[PDB]
Amino acid sequence: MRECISIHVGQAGVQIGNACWELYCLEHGIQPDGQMPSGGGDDSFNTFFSETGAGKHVPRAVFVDLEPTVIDEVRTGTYRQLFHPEQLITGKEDAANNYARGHYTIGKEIIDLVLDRIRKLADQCTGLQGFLVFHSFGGGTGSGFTSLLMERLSVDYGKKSKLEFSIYPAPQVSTAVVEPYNSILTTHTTLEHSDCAFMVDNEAIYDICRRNLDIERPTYTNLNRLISQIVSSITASLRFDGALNVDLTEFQTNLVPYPRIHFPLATYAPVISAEKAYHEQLSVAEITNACFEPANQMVKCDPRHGKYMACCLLYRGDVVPKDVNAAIATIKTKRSIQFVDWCPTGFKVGINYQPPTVVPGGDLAKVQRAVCMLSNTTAIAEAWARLDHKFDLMYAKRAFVHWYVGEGMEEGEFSEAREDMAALEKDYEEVGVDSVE
Amino acid sequence: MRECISIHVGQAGVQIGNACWELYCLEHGIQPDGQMPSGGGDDSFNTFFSETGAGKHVPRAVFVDLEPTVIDEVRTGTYRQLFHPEQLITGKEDAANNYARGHYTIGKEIIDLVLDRIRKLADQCTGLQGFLVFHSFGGGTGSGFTSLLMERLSVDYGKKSKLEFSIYPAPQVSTAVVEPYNSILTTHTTLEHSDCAFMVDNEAIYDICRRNLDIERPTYTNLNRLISQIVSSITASLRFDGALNVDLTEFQTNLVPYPRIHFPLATYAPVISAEKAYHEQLSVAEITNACFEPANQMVKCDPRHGKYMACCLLYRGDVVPKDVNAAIATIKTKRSIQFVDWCPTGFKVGINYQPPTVVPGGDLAKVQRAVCMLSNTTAIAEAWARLDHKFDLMYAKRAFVHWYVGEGMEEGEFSEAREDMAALEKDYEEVGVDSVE
Amino acid sequence: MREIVHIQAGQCGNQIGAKFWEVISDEHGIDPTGTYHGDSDLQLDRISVYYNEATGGKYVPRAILVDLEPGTMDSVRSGPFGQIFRPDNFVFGQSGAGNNWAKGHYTEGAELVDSVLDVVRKEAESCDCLQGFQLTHSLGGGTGSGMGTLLISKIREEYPDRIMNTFSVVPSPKVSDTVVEPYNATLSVHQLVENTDETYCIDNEALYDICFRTLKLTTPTYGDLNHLVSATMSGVTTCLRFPGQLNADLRKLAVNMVPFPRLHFFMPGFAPLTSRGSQQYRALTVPELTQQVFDAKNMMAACDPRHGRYLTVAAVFRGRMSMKEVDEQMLNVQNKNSSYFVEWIPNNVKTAVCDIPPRGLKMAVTFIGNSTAIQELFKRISEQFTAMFRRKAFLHWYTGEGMDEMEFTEAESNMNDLVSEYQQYQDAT
Amino acid sequence: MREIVHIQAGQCGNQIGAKFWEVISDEHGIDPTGTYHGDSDLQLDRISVYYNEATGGKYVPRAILVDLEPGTMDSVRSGPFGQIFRPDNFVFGQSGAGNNWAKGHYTEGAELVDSVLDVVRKEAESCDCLQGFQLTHSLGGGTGSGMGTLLISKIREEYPDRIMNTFSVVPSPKVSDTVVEPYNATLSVHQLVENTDETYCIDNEALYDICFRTLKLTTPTYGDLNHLVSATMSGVTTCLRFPGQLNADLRKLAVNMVPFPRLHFFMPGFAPLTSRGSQQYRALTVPELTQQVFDAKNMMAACDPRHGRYLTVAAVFRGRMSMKEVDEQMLNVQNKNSSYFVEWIPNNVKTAVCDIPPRGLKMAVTFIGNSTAIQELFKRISEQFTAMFRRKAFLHWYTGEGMDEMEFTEAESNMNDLVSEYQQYQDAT
Ligand SMILES: Nc1nc2c(ncn2[C@@H]2O[C@H](COP(=O)(O)CP(=O)(O)OP(=O)(O)O)[C@@H](O)[C@H]2O)c(=O)[nH]1
Ligand SMILES: Nc1nc2c(ncn2[C@@H]2O[C@H](COP(=O)(O)CP(=O)(O)OP(=O)(O)O)[C@@H](O)[C@H]2O)c(=O)[nH]1
Ligand SMILES: Nc1nc2c(ncn2[C@@H]2O[C@H](COP(=O)(O)OP(=O)(O)OP(=O)(O)O)[C@@H](O)[C@H]2O)c(=O)[nH]1
Ligand SMILES: Nc1nc2c(ncn2[C@@H]2O[C@H](COP(=O)(O)OP(=O)(O)OP(=O)(O)O)[C@@H](O)[C@H]2O)c(=O)[nH]1
Ligand SMILES: [Mg+2]
Ligand SMILES: [Mg+2]
Ligand SMILES: [Mg+2]
Ligand SMILES: [Mg+2]
Repeated sequence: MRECISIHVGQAGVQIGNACWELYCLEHGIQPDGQMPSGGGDDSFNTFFSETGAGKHVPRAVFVDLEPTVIDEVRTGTYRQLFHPEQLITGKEDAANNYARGHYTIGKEIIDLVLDRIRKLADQCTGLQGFLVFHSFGGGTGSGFTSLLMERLSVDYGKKSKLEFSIYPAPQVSTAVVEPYNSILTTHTTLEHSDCAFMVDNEAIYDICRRNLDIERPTYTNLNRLISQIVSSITASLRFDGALNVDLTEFQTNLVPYPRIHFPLATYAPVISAEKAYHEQLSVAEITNACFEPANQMVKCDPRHGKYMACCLLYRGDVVPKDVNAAIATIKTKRSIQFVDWCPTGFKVGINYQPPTVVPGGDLAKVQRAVCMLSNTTAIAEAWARLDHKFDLMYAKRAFVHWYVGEGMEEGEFSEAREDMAALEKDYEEVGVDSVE
Repeated sequence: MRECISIHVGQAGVQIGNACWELYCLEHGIQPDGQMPSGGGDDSFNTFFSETGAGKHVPRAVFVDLEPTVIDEVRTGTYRQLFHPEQLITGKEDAANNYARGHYTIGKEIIDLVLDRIRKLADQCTGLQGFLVFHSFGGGTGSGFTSLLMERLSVDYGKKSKLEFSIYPAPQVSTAVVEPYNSILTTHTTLEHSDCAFMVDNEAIYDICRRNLDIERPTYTNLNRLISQIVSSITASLRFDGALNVDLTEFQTNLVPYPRIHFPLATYAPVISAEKAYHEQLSVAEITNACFEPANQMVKCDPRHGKYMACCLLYRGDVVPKDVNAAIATIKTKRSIQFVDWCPTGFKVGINYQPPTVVPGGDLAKVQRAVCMLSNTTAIAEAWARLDHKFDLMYAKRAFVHWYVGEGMEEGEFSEAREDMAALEKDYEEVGVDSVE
Repeated sequence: MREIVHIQAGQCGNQIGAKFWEVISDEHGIDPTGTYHGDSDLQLDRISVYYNEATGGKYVPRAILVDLEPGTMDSVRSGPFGQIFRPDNFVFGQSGAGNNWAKGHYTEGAELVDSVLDVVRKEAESCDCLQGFQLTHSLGGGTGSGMGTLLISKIREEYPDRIMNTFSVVPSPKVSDTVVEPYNATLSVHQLVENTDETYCIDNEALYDICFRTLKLTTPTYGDLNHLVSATMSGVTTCLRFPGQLNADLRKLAVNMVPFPRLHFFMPGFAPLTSRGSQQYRALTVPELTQQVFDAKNMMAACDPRHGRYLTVAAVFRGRMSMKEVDEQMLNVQNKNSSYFVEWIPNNVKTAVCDIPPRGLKMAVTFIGNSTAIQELFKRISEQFTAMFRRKAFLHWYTGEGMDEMEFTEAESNMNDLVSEYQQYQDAT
Repeated sequence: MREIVHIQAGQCGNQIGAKFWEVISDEHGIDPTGTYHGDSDLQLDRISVYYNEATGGKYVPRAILVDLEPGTMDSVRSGPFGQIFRPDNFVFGQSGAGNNWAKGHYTEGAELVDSVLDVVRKEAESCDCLQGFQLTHSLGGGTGSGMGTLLISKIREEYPDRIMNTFSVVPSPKVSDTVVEPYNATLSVHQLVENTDETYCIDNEALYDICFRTLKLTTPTYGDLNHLVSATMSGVTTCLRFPGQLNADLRKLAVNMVPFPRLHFFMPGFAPLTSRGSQQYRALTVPELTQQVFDAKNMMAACDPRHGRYLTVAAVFRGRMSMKEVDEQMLNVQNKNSSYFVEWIPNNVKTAVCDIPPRGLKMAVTFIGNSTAIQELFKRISEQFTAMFRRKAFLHWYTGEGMDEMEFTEAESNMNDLVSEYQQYQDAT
């Protein structure tokens, strides 16, 4: 009862999944071999872990990659005994940062087996609540295979919600030449089939890690730990009791005002170093004030350019409803946060009793209070415009089109995807432009 | 494997062959008895020697002379045990400096026996790849009989290549009266049949021995020793390991631009006495510069008056590619040494690790580096013009024609030979003209 | 899994392949006997990429050695690792082919190509999941250029979908050791442009210049040059063998680097490179590595990148580093050297990171560059070819083997089209 | 191989042959008994050239002795090397023909020439590979001239393809001993020029002058003159008998010396010729020998070469001399004497070298000169012939024994033709 199925695709998705399942094992006290020696803990494991007669707890997770390297790393790693062997799926060769290769030619062999594994897990579940998908748009395997799997799962389980946590290409930083083609190709599929997708930018988390943790040169481990913290904060409402709980469906109903507009931005607070944590008291009001600043947003754009349409605050730790009511009143008073006129009440609050869990040897300081905000705004249209410019500038000369055409993709798909992204940007700018009574 | 058959005709040919086989025996450590008490020696003898069951090593050679005295000197000399009795072929009367006598009347008896012995040697050979022929143009035997043998071998073994090392009449020094007639009659077959002919002059080697080695009166033994060193330098690439190996076909492909232009000059360095060797450095750049001096050309022609068309540098001993590349760059930027415009790269480099061997009782100093430089150039047209002038002066009066027509030829042969040499010198001066566009 | 079949042609290719297998055996911890004596399980985890396993733990390379003259085969068999190779994979003739492209391609090579393809087919059907081929050859020679082009064409016929990579030593106007190099290179380029996915041009001049100015070697020999080329060859194939934070498959590299199908002629490079004295004083970090690779004088071909523009760049880093440093440094390089990158690609740079550095070094990097400056080598080669071919300098040797002048003109036209396309995309805006 | 048959005619020819065989027998280390007692194998290697091998090591000269009277042959039998000859080869008449050419040729000659040809044939079939013949005779006498000419004609009929060498003692106007010397020489010259391949003219005046001025002999007898001739006889045939660095047999010499077939009359010479007293005060070297041979006072034919020109020259050196020295001296001589050497032959000199010096002579050289100055002797003989033939009173002796005056006129015309040819080639330009 009250469980969700998690899917990890590509290298980014798999590594983030290792970070997330390490965090969940730490939160529920499950030692990595699966045993559980140790009253929310007596039921919270049922959300993410399934139990067997021997007392072992197995993740409800599936790991897929068309190349074997990362899956072999986790097979040899610390958590090798945690995951059931059938969950870990391997292809034979990566998509080579090619959407067509990931989707059409190579993904067809593995998609049937992946769907069979998901079907087995869903049959095991009763009272299933959702679908968490972790991938990256820039990759070939991530983009193509996630597009294929989301369309298949939308056909199979269309009456159930699906959540996405995707890594977005930065405006300047990049690690692949053909990122725009893969990203614009997969925006249509995620827009059509995803119920709520959360956007991530590596450069934003680099800046956040610099500013708030003093790390001069962080790595993917820290960013994946932060992603794990955000998703754990989202799922804590189901996993644990609270004074004001929010379910995934009611959360989506609050946050999503229109069908296509389902791309909120995520932020977390208080992110602080262990050196600076002692100095500041970290009250609810200052946590709420810090959570709204531009510099803490994890997609590199200023919300001051855009307009906020709906906000969802998820507090965990010692919190009282007065404090958050006063904090939201104070935030509504400030004019830098411009909410849309047509939405009178733009905030939904949830409170949870359990404090955030701190990983051993992590950079983030222990704190008795924490908040995670999911906010729908028009600022992401700027990042979409930047990516569209980066796409069309090279598409005008047909920069790398023959590689995609060789794998069965048609040239018209690029134009159709560009038209779809143009329509989405026009919708996003249209809804927030103005209103008259 | 990779064998070569040596042929020695006439007094000059056999007397050079004595020094050549002495040098080969010393280099491979084979006694004149034929035993080898002494891993490059395990197969390097296979090029020139054939191993019998009892460990004796037999030369792959054929010695021919219509006059029996020099062959009897070989039979009575030190190397009587080394050579096979049948390969030492002998007639009864000398050719008497008569081309017609050597070619038509006396040669017909013994040419069949010579061809049978060469057939037997070729049958014993498994990877044979060339013929080595040593003779003198001035002599009646060395002209007529070698013309007959050259055309017969061209008929029999037309695919296989042929290399001649010929002694040419000097501009002024001469030991017989009918040298122009014999040489002019030889050149037609030399041009048509042989694949590469190496011209040598007695007067040039005398001047070289006077200047470099400081021997006041040079004798045939030192001339033959120098020619032996030349051929050993040519064959060392086949016989020994090296960083850059050049076989006979590779050499001909590099050095022969056109089919009728196959008359290189040959030089050796460091040709130096034992007294001067202690003072001089004799490094790579020094020997490379010494190779291009007009003094060391071995044929009395000025390289300045001609133009170089293709050069082959066969280094032996302790040499590195860097040094020879720098030396070639220096020689190319020098302007006294002028190359044709249509040959942007006129240098073919070969290196091997076997330093030169010094014969006992010799004159050449022991040196750890040596270079053999062969070069196709247009300077030999001057020597051909000198010999044609001598031929015209003698033939205008029909000086000695009665002896030649007595032995079965016509004046049409003389006229045709003169016309052929006229055409050859016309072609040699033709290729030296700069391109029109 | 994801195997590579390695092929060697000619003296230069055989020597570079010997140095390559020496380096790979040192990396994986394999003796010349072939027994494994490493120190980590990662070496055995993907030893199958380059080696096949025998009964008693002996690992045999998946190498094919070809040369028409058996002296090079004797040298390799007598070498330090000569015992490691399979005796059946030594295919050779009886005559060194001269320096004649016609003789290497048509007459002599036709006999040996059947046996070579038989051994290649045996090795390839022995593979669990073949990824591609590798071939070492020198373009100036006859055997190397001609028979390598023939073998590449026939392998492309047999296995059209697989990757085929080449590492080609191009002729140079200052280390020319053979008269007829322009004919062989011109005839080889027409086959190379069509029948290969990736080709890596190498210059002996650039290698000697690196050895002199950077390493300060007094008397460099071919061993050091082959060691540098082997370092690059080991660097490009790290992601298949060892784990990393970002993995670059050969297909991934090809997709990133090749915008248009005929522009696959790359310029390699490697860093760090230093003298023994300078190694002490040197600071060894990602900014130093990035600056060293993007320096022109570290490039493996005698060309200035300053003349042309970089279409694409790839950097395969090895060792442990924070890839934020990689990203910010490489962005800084792109910004401060913008004029040398084409406008019609926003980010010209691909990055990969492998955890294991090479042989005691703290870190390393292999640089691949697809640039418009590569046309200069073909320009000078075409100039030499035209100067020789105006007078029909050495054509009788080739026509004796069976070639025709029509093929020479076609090869010249094809190289002209190649440099025309490169100049077109240089001038594009 | 390459054997020579030696024939002697007349008193002068018999004495010269006796000294010739004495010199050669001493050279090959053969006693008068014929037993070999040499010291080197080179003497015995080609002893077959002149000597036949009998049983028990006895060596018989291959010599024919002819004379129309027996006294000279009895003297030769009683000589120091008289026993060595074969008794069967002594063919004699009964009257010495006076000095009559007709008596020597027709009447007395016809009887004895058959037996002479029989013994010559007997030796000739015994020879394995016959090279040629040698003849010693005096043109001034009747017996020598008639028998030599008849025998030469018949041997040329028998063996047309074999070389014939004659060593003819020509008359001179100063040492004339008989009155009919012009008639005998005039009758002999026609057969000599027609039926011989080499003819070496000797003159008694020249040998007497050499003996007086050069050797300082107070009372030179015929033995010294014959020894001087025998020195050249041994010199010309040295290359056949002994090894050397440049071999020149009789056919090689003939091909080098005869441009046109009738110009085979040569001038011999020899060096070093010095007196026993002066020989201490002179260095024996190749320049000294080369200057001495070309000295006109060293010529053995009583001609002045400055009055004519050299067509060709031959030098047969003996000893261990180096040959660029020979070439330098020969080229220097040709440069200085370029007025004397004909312009239409570029190189007039034929060099030969042998390794074995003659008896007691560290070095030796034999000079052979074809020069236009030889016509002076024929001019003198023709002048004396015309002076005596203008009166028919002396011709009755020759008219007896069957001759006629048409023979005399024809012989005079032939000598005129010979000197005309020599003068024509002197005047050629
Ligand atoms: N970097 C290296 N270049 C080399 C080496 N050996 C030769 N070469 C160069 O290769 C070029 C000639 O190529 P090869 O000699 O291998 C010719 P190949 O054997 O392929 O054909 P044939 O001439 O028909 O034997 C020339 O520029 C040489 O300097 C080496 O070990 N390293
Ligand atoms: N150089 C020499 N000349 C000689 C010798 N004996 C004679 N002569 C000269 O040779 C010339 C010919 O004299 P011969 O008696 O030999 C004439 P031959 O016997 O051939 O004819 P007949 O007079 O009919 O007997 C004459 O001038 C002699 O003086 C000699 O031993 N040596
Ligand atoms: N935040 C984060 N991003 C990652 C991580 N690993 C890879 N990425 C991102 O993934 C992008 C490259 O696409 P990938 O997802 O690695 O490609 P893939 O899914 O393996 O598919 P292929 O291209 O076929 O290999 C890079 O631009 C990175 O930003 C990670 O561990 N953490
Ligand atoms: N360099 C050198 N030249 C020699 C040697 N022997 C003879 N010659 C030259 O050979 C030329 C004459 O040709 P030969 O070879 O002697 O004549 P042949 O081949 O024996 O034939 P014939 O003329 O019948 O004797 C002379 O001009 C010499 O210069 C020698 O040992 N060394
Ligand atoms: Mg991947
Ligand atoms: Mg000879
Ligand atoms: Mg080779
Ligand atoms: Mg008498």
